[PDB]
Amino acid sequence: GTLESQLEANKRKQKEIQAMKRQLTKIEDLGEKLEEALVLDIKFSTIGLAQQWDQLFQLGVRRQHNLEQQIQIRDTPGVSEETLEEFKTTYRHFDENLTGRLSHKDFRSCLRGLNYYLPMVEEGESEPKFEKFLDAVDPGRKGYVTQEDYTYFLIDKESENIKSSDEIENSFQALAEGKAYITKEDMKQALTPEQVSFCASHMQQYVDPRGRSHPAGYDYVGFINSYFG
Amino acid sequence: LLWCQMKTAGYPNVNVTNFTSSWKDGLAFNALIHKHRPDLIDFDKLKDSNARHNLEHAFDVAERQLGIIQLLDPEDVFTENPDEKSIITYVVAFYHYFSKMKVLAVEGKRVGKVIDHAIETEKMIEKYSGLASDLLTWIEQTITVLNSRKFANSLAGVQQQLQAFSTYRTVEKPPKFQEKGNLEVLLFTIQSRMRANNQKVYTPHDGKLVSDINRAWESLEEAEYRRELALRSELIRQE
Repeated sequence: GTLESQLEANKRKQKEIQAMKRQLTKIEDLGEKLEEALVLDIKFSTIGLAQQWDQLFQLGVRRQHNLEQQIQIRDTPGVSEETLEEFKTTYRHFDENLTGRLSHKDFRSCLRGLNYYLPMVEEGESEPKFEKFLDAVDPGRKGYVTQEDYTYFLIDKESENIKSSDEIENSFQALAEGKAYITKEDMKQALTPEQVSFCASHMQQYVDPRGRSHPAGYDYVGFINSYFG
Repeated sequence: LLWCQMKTAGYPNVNVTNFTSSWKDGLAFNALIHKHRPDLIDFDKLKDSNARHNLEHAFDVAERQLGIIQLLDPEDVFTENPDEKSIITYVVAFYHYFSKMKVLAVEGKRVGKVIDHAIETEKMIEKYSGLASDLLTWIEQTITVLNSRKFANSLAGVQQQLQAFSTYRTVEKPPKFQEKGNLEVLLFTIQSRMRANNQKVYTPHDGKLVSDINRAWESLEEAEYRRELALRSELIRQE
């Protein structure tokens, strides 16, 4: 379930190898006399299993190092101290009452201060972006967001490591500005043309709900569900 | 208005309370385009008494530097008569523009990280494919050589192929079994790579599998082994 426990398993393997390199000596030295004991045949070659033992040692060391590499992938946010200080200052500015919990209007004002594309105060209309943000922050409809409740959204929105493919799912939707299809030109203001050529080569053409196919329509849903699903 | 007032009240020397008279000095537009992008304008040497300059500075870095075009004058704001629709269009314009390009940069780094990791995996995927093809072709063209079970009749000759086969044992077998371990290391590298990237199964193509390599590799062991049997059978008869 967690990646720290695997360290111990690797450590258990590291507890084996020295003992068994012990054991390798009591094989190989023994071979030293039987090959001096006027050749003969043993159905077997000791040197070969010496390379498989060395291969097991090297793969164990590499697997361990790659496992700390993975735990450094998943446990480094990459958010700068300036960004965290700005988020804390925005949280203090939105919570003028210093109660430790910002209201839904206060959360919307802080999101507007966070440069979020949220149109507000339509004449008797309801939009789903603010509702989805409130559900991601406070799914229980408590009406207040704590310091950590907004900080979790900020950390999941800021940078670097990724928990699940669902954010890729609904973030190519935001990159396509809510459109079900995307273009190469839209992809070429954010991504290197190396990767744009890769994406255009490996991701297919989009089909809308009406069934008509654009020449320039590209579906990220099918591509993501094909590679990551 | 709350957004711009809150963001410009923290910014020094500018107080914005309305959309008509708080904008005449021209410092507020320049402050709001200076927070998101400080690198273009020296805001500190601007003064409100040069207000007609202060707009036409910020208005000149508005269209061409950023990509937002609309036709007004510094005098139009400078007149007492206000234009509500023009300033509303401007504020919604840079609000949408800056939000768009902020989420653009964030999503760009997100996608770039993953796709760089991916393409770094598949180059050495083609490396693994090439080495696997070369190794299996080598295997099947060497087993053909080792099938040959016919040679001359001499004690010196039988001992000479015994010596040659022992040299083929003790020098060549460690590296030509070492590429199998290197291939296994590369395949586990791909496994760890993919569940770091969390995509679907690679599914290496048929004819290139670890089971096929194992089958061929005990096959060459068996062929070696009833090579060895016949070798010492004729050796002990000649002896």
